Amino acid sequence: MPDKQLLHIVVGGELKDVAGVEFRDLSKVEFVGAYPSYDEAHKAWKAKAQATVDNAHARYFIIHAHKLLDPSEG
Amino acid sequence: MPDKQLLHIVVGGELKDVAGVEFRDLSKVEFVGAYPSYDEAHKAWKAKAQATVDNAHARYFIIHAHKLLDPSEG
Repeated sequence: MPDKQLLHIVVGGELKDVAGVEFRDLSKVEFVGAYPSYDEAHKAWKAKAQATVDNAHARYFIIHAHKLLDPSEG
Repeated sequence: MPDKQLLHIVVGGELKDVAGVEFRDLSKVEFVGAYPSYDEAHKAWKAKAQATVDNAHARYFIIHAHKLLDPSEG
């Protein structure tokens, strides 16, 4: 009994540059989480970007969790 | 200095299968974090996997954050 829930999980945090994806601190990489659809995670990207005004350099985006980087087989 | 610090972040959580990437739950996807080198993040995968041998299908892998899924620029 399989059921396709696997989606593009949402990650972000504060950067060194304003537009650049160069993370200032990796403990300050705020992982937004993972929603029950990619459509829901897609909305979460801008839902965070709009929300976070107090945040200076925080550029929240998405990430591809379709395949994980295993050095075991991969 | 906008130096290329960006590396592969570390994430993990339970699956519904032994080898299958069907995340059992997405709020159970423990984001291990992100380590100050790729070699550290590569080590974090096994540092977790050997710490979590008690775990049924909780496998702690890596993801390449070199490009985030931006609906903004492309």
